[PDB]
Amino acid sequence: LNDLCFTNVYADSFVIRGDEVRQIAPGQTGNIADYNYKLPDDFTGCVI
Amino acid sequence: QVQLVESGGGLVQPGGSLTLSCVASESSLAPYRVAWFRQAPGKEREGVSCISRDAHPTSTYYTASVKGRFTMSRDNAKNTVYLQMNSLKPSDTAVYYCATDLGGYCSDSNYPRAWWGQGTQVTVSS
Repeated sequence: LNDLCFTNVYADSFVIRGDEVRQIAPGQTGNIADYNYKLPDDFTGCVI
Repeated sequence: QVQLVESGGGLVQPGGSLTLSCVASESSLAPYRVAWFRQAPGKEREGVSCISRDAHPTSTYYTASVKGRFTMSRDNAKNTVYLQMNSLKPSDTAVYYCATDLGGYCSDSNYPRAWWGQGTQVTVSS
């Protein structure tokens, strides 16, 4: 992906505890991932 | 609208074990957090523990007086939450109540307090 080419890439502003990274990704819901930050079950882009 | 039934309390010796059950009927506790409270006569109701709808250790909360001794678990199929006391102390002798609301996740400071059961008496003595 370091040299992969894309179209229409946008950044996101969200602050998480850090212990629920797997929870932010779809398939898991938590105290902050359940409500505050949600990702679709088919979500492009990675977690940084 | 939900009613709760506490049971399992009784006369136990110091250092003993017990298992309380907070039976929920007419409503489902699966999407809602559940909290445990105890109140011996003389003192105001105090929190014991609070389990969330996900039943996760992160969402699993215990009060200081019960850390490392009291454990809870829930089975939403039967619509009841357990509370397992280990090494019961005489200070734990109180009327244990379970409280729940429409909220789903507990916090270190927020426990459901909407609907309460009749309560069960846990006595830790000879």
